[PDB]
Amino acid sequence: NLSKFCIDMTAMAREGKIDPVIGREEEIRRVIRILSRRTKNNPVLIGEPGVGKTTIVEGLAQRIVNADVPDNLAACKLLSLDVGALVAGSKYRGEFEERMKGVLKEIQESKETIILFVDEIHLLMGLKPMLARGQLHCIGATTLAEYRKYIEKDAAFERRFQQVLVKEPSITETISILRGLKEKYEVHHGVNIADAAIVAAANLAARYLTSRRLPDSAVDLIDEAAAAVRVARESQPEIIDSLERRLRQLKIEIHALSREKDEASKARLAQAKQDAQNVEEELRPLREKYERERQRGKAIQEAKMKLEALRVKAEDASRMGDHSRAADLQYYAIPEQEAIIKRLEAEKAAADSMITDVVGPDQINEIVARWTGIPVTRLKTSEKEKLLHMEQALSKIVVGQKEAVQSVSNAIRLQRSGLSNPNQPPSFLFCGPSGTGKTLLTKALAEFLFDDPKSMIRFDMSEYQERHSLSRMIGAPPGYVGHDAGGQLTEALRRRPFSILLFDEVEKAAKEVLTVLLQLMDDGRITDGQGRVVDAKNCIVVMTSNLGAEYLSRAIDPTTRELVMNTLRNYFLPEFLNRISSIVIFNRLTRREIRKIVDLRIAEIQKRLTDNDRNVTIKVSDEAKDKLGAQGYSPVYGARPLQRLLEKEVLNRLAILILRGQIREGEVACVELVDGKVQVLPNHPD
Amino acid sequence: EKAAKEVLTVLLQLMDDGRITDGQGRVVDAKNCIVVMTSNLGAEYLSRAIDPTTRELVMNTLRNYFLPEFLNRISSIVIFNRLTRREIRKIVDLRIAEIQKRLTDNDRNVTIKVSDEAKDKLGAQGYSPVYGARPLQRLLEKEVLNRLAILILRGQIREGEVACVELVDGKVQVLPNHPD
Repeated sequence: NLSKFCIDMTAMAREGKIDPVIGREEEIRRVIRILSRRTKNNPVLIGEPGVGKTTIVEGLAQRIVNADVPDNLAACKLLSLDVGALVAGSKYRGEFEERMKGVLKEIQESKETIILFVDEIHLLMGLKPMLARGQLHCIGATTLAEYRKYIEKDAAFERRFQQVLVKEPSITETISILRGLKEKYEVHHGVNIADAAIVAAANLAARYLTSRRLPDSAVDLIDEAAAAVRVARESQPEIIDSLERRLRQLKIEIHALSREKDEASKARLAQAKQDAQNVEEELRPLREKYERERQRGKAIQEAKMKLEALRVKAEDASRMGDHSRAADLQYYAIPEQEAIIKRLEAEKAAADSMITDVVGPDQINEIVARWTGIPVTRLKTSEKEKLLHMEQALSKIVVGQKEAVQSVSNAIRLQRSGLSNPNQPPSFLFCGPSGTGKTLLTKALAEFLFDDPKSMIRFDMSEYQERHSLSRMIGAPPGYVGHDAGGQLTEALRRRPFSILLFDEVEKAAKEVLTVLLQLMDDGRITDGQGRVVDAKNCIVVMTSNLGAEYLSRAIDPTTRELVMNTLRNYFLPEFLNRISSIVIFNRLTRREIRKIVDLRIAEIQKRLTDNDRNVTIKVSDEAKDKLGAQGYSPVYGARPLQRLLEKEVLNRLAILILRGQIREGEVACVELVDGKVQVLPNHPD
Repeated sequence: EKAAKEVLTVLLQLMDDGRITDGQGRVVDAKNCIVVMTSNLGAEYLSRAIDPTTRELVMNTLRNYFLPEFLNRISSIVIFNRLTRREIRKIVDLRIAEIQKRLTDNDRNVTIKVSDEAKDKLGAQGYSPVYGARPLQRLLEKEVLNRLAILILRGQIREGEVACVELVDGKVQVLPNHPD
């Protein structure tokens, strides 16, 4: 009787050590009617990993034990065999083989009818289920991937089964199930939880965590926050502990000093006894109220515990049909237990402060923070405050094109405002000079809407001038050259549901690229060339250009802009150009913004000086700033090389003198332009 | 059929009044024993009714998996069908009569009358197109014996009574007569 490797799930249900799961109940009816079939009643669930599809199976069992059953399955037994440990732990497949045999035949020793759950049946391949369609049932579940790679291959074994699928949980499902789990985890923890805390928690858990799968991801992070709150609750206050440690030192000092003959010892000993009484009359109030609130939480825990105990005893008697004694329990303990609970909440709120049972969202926010390396200071806007400070925050990054950034902000407001076409995310055409922080501006928007660079991928339209580039970007069927790597943009979107789509220098991308990405953007979506499902209405798309610089005269006027847009609409499909939510105009960067740019750069420098103890101050003199701007000013590319220019100009001799020591820590890197070629004016000779 | 061919030949020989020398040496044949063999997975082929059709395929199967003379000297071949309603009723009725009698063995002697319609639901809950008469005894034991014990030790039902048992909301309960 080697059920040892298997657990009677039905018993566990009757044991009531399980957690009632919700959602996907129509799927429950689906698999139920499937088992009612005689054609092929042994299905497999199409299941993405990490969805706790387990939880589904157990919900099935729970409903099963409780008359929620087609009578044919009256006393069938869902059990649980750890197939993995069973198969892989066998150092020799023969014992594995005889294990398989014995369990198979003993299953046929169905003194009562049972139906075991099994997973990863492909791992049973690597054909011994010779009679699975007879004298046997199969509770299958996995992704469609395994079903294809192993099951779709075979004919008999596969055809013995049926396909059923469960999807990624929507927010609402998580909401409900977490509302459920609230009480359970509380009773296990004796702490408090805020609904909206859970809501925002699971929200951010979806925003991030894509590595792991909802819902159980949110569940576990909630549990971790809870235990953190529990660890703080379990600990006595640090001020008390420190005081008691001081008190132990004082007791030792008293025992040491009392045996001494000197009025110094005697005076300090009286002092020590006195302050012992002090710290005692101090902590013992707080210490005892700590004990008291602990007893309160203990009463809470054991009260909820006996509540669940008597309630499941009454439920057991209900399953026995003891409506008399079941109702006796229901109307002799249940609401009275609830009254106990109300009194407990009353006394605990009346105690209201060092320790709080509640879980401020901030805590789990810190958890996910060190899970992501970003402060929740960033994770609090819901894009709203991200907008209401967008202009200014972005200005603090780059400046000079207040008009352009202004329009960008307006249209992005519209996108967030949910009133512009959410299918087609607003798209934009950078058009002006080059080396203007152009790509820097792109990355700036990227982060400012995500606070992470991974949400932006480089895709220049220069490589994408042709339909071969079309086939490589949009992917291709198995029979074209733009398929083996998938498609660049295809996979790029396959990973992210939230990102910006860079289209650099689109005056290289031919009209056909315009039209195909029009197919895409018009609903922010097309069907990939590889043959999958892909939609990114949450993502962002932006184009760039610089042919308008040629218009620009060294000091934006609509006059020039007019002819620019003319040249665009006659170079690029005006209807496609109508998909651009805003033409991002630019002008000649005058010397003031460039001065401030170089100032920001020397700021990056001084702060990297701060990045170590080795930290002196730059003093870029006005004339130095201006001359270096004039020099590194690249009318071809604004001042894009000016940065290398400046760093190679100063930083070299700077570090030279530094590691030589001609200027030591904290002093001035007085950037004083000598003869137009500034020298790093040293301070310590040889 | 699970076994290998050599023992099949052995049993052929034995069936043909044959015997084989043993460790003690004396050959032994079933001079007055009663022999029988079993196959399977025919019923899955056997659709609802008995047809002629399926039996040809299954007898040819028996042939092409074994030896013709080995199928010879076999008296006959009888196959069954998945149990119907009438017969389910009868077999479970006699089963529960046996229940009543074996608990009457225990000095506690209560009479047992149950709802024949609840009995119908019972059998439908019990009969399987796979395991038929095997699980229903277990199911009836589960439903019955503990109800009996609870009622008798409860006084809710004592001797000289009728163990009335009725279906209520997809559930059939042994309704007592002396609640606490």
